[PDB]
Amino acid sequence: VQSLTSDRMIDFLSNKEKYECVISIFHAKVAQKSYGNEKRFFCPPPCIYLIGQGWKLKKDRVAQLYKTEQQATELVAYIGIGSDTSERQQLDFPNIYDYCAAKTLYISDSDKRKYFDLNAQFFYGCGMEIGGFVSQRIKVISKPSKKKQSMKNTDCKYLCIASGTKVALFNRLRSQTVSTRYLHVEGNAFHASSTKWGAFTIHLFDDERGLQETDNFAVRDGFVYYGSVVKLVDSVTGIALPRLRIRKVDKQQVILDASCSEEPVSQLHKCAFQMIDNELVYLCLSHDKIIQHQATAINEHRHQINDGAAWTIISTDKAEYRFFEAMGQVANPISPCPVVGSLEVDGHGEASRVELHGRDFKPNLKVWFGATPVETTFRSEESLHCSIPPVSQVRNEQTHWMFTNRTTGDVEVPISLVRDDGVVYSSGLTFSYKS
DNA sequence: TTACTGTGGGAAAGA
DNA sequence: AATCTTTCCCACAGT
Repeated sequence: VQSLTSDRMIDFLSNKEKYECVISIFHAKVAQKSYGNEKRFFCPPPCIYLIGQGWKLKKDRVAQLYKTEQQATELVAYIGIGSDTSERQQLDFPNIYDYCAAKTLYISDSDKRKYFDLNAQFFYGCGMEIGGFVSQRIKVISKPSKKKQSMKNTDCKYLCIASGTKVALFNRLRSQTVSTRYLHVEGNAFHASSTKWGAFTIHLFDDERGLQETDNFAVRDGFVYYGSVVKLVDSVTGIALPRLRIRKVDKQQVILDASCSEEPVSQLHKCAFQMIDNELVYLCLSHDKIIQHQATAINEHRHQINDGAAWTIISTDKAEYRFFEAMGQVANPISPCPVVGSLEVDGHGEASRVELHGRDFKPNLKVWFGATPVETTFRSEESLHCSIPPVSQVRNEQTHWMFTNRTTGDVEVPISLVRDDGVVYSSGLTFSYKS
């Protein structure tokens, strides 16, 4: 009972946007630890967006299967470090069905944890439990690195900033928490919110040397160094900033020392963004308004910038989970959402198989090819394998359209993992029969 | 006004 | 050694 039905799968694939429940968590890849009683909060604040109409259908299927205090069809969310429930802080609250940010999380030196992740649990007012979802991995740091050179081993994965990764940028007035503001596009224009922040892909531009100049030979490691032309695009909506140059700051002074360029930018470093031309102007903040700014020289290797033009930069990550209760509205939470990493196809002939590598797989999942459910063998929460269904049976007239590449004319079916009580999880992957 | 509190900078210690 | 990380200490400007 409740096992997903081919027709019901088709209703869903053809209405993915409308039906699909999407939950996304954003946070920084690193977090400074708190010593003693102090509390050094995670900035930007981890937040969650419940995207898609799918959530409203769910609200109803709730409100109605409810009337069987008043309005207990509301969301109650909780977030915490790892699995412990001591510091389970309660979460506040276009096609954004709901949002929320944890603004006062912190991690104590008493926690021997060296890496960690955040766990957000959701429920309806009536106490109905939707599920728990984890953030991506977070490394703990003692303080922003004062490295002046670049190291080899140092897991740059967490301390350096790679050329196409995303970052948050925030301003803060004279060490005052309630003054923090995060760069954020609102109304296709840049601003500085106090509760929201955007992730910006940071594009690195190689240096136009060449020719006559034959001094160095390279520095091309992909990372972002000081004195670098960088373009910041808002990962959410194409909007971008004028290819600015990143300079390291130190107490209202933008150091230009002819050596700074050997220093890779790092997690939580303070910095400023000067114009390519007028290397005397900097991206500045003013009453939650992004304006350019004039800076006095105060030296040839220095500058005098106001607090409004100094930003703390930090690398950012995202975790997305997608689900749909295709058949009824299950009694169990969705909680362990399987995540598919890659789909491997080994062994050919008639015994051709597909290996699915991911996380949180469970024995109650069958892999589907479009609307064709195959035989699924569970290896481990990180491994599943099945057989490819015969092209011929992977689609009919009712579905010819959707599973055929209008161009190449080939069969391409979306891969989903369906849980025995009818919950569908888009893999995000596509199996083309080109085989 | 007094008590308490994130934050950024510095000292001292550890590596 | 010389430099960076970790831990402590603390004053600034705010609730």
